Amino acid sequence: FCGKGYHLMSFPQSAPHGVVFLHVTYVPAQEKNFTTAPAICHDGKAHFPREGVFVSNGTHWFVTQRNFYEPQIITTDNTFVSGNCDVVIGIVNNTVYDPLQPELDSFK
Amino acid sequence: LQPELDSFK
Amino acid sequence: AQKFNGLTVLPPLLTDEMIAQYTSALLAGTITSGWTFGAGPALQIPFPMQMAYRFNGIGVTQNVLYENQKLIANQFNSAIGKIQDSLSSTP
Ligand SMILES: *[C@@H]1O[C@H](CO)[C@@H](O[C@@H]2O[C@H](CO)[C@@H](O)[C@H](O)[C@H]2NC(C)=O)[C@H](O)[C@H]1NC(C)=O
Ligand SMILES: *[C@@H]1O[C@H](CO)[C@@H](O[C@@H]2O[C@H](CO)[C@@H](O)[C@H](O)[C@H]2NC(C)=O)[C@H](O)[C@H]1NC(C)=O
Ligand SMILES: *[C@@H]1O[C@H](CO)[C@@H](O)[C@H](O)[C@H]1NC(C)=O
Ligand SMILES: *[C@@H]1O[C@H](CO)[C@@H](O)[C@H](O)[C@H]1NC(C)=O
Repeated sequence: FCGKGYHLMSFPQSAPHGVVFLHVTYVPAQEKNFTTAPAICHDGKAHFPREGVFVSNGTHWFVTQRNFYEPQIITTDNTFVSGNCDVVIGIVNNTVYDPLQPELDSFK
Repeated sequence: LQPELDSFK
Repeated sequence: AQKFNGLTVLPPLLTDEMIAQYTSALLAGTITSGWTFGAGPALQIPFPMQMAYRFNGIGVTQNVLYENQKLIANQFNSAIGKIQDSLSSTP
């Protein structure tokens, strides 16, 4: 409706009996393919990320956002839990990292 | 946070 | 639909075959691209991944789909299957 793609905002300009529009528009470029999965099994429960998916760059399983290849480590703060490992299809085995246990154990 | 603080460490 | 007394019918400049091909291209792009073909270059997203996004777009999580995949597929195929009987039995 504004531009061709993902609109951001617009510039209005004048004509003698009309109007002309300018539309800054987000278009993706330089796309790559990866291996995706809907869920990750760890300790007998199904894990799902906060606002992304599970991706892997061939070996190591990552959490990235939808519109960019910005990977992150699978941790318990960007990933919530629902259900068990059985009822969901597409789930493979990996680990979800704990950001509290080294600070609990090796220091205090 | 309290069960792993108490029962494990 | 007659041709007499100075009135003359003109044929369509784009006939029905390329109209069917444009609608087929629309359905193919939306079955194997998501919304990405409607914005820029088409991107490869699976259809249960896309329907999980559209469930996430409507405000429910993934576990109403991935725990209910065969049920959603049964409801979807039964829902599209009664489209033909609704149009064929209603003039
Ligand atoms: C996939 O991503 C991983 C994680 O970044 C890459 O592994 C790194 O490889 C470099 C070079 O060997 C090492 O110095 C790093 O220590 C590795 N990271 C970790 C966390 O161990 C890997 O290279 C990427 N590509 C492939 C093909 O697996
Ligand atoms: C993911 O990991 C679990 C945990 O090890 C696997 O479950 C085991 O599968 C083997 C193969 O039949 C059994 O012998 C074990 O008894 C299972 N463990 C338990 C605790 O039941 C599971 O198979 C793995 N999934 C995949 C796809 O590799
Ligand atoms: C990306 O696609 C190529 C073929 O087009 C395939 O060989 C490769 O395995 C894919 N990448 C991943 C991570 O699966
Ligand atoms: C995806 O398709 C392949 C067939 O190439 C099949 O072996 C695999 O089980 C499928 N994965 C799921 C989660 O259904």
